[PDB]
Amino acid sequence: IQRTPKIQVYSRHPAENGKSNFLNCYVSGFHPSDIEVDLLKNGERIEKVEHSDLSFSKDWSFYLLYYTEFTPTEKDEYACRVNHVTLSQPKIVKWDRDM
Amino acid sequence: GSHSMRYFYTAMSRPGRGEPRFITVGYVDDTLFVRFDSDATSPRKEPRAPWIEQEGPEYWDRETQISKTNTQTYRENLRTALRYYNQSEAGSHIIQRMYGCDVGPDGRLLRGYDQDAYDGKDYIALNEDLSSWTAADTAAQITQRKWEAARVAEQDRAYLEGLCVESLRRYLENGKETLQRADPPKTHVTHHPISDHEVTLRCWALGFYPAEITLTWQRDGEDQTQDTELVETRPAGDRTFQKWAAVVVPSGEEQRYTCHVQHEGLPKPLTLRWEP
Amino acid sequence: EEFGRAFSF
Repeated sequence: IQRTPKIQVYSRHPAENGKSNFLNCYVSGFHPSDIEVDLLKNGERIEKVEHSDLSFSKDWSFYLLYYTEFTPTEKDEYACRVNHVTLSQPKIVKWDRDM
Repeated sequence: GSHSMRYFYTAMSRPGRGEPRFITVGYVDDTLFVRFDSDATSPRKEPRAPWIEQEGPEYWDRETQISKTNTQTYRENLRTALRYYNQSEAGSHIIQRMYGCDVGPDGRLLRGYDQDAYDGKDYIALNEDLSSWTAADTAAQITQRKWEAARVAEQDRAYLEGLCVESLRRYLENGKETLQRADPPKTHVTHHPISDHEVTLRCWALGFYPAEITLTWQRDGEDQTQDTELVETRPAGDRTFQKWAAVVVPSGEEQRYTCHVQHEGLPKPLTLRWEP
Repeated sequence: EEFGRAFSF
């Protein structure tokens, strides 16, 4: 069968406006492995986002980390957009510095 | 104390888009140290950790050859699986493999592994005795019969008891600065009022390594499993991990809640509370 | 180091 991905959007270090950081989108628990992930800045796709090498958990489900450097501000909004065969439409998860 | 080395294979067929992609990643505990991707420009085993870079050129040529040969073996496995399950050649399928060894503080073999999955479901696995197999269905039973005839378990056992633990021991020594260092979690509790009489208490664990950790909320000393929102441990991107646990509590009752943290980097389990 | 022997299904 197939398993839909879990999604977490967060920063590497505690958020601090004006301080360079790393924006992460961790997708896990999915199967099959094909998955589309974008990091968004104010609704637009961020260029040159990198990701980890395909790996999987004990239950055989896959996990990947997509990341990019960024300097959070009070106004700028960030999110992660994910599409998978299990999803009828791309799922967008908003970045909450308290999550 | 205890350590592990694991190699993970993912072979994914894609009719109409070339031969099945083959990816291998190797880990020592929760540290990625090597990778291979058949879709890479000039495919070869590549280092992903500082301590494996000192391995000589013969190591990389040999490891690369293993990956290239195994790429063909798993592609063959995918074609065979189609037959065993009476499936068409039009769909995409995946075969995954996980194998490796666990060693104790003294470096002796604790247990070995070599198992496979087809389309996310268990297919076949080497038993803990490293001498017999467990097949998930009649298809895998065909593979089991072939592997028993070829004495595959005995060959696997030789590797698991030898080269697996021997190389792992070397990696642990060469990377002792990191592989043998546990970074304890940096912890704190946040307070987020939801409504007039409901508040969210979130217990945070940051910058820890390895990934194994236990975060739990207690109310008057009683575990609140069913009412605790526990997120999956996630990678920070700097080798460390993060995790949090949250509970919604009645306003004015925050002090009845305690967060408990367990991690090998901690000499003793920690107990935290909201600190106004 | 990996095990150089792999056996087909």
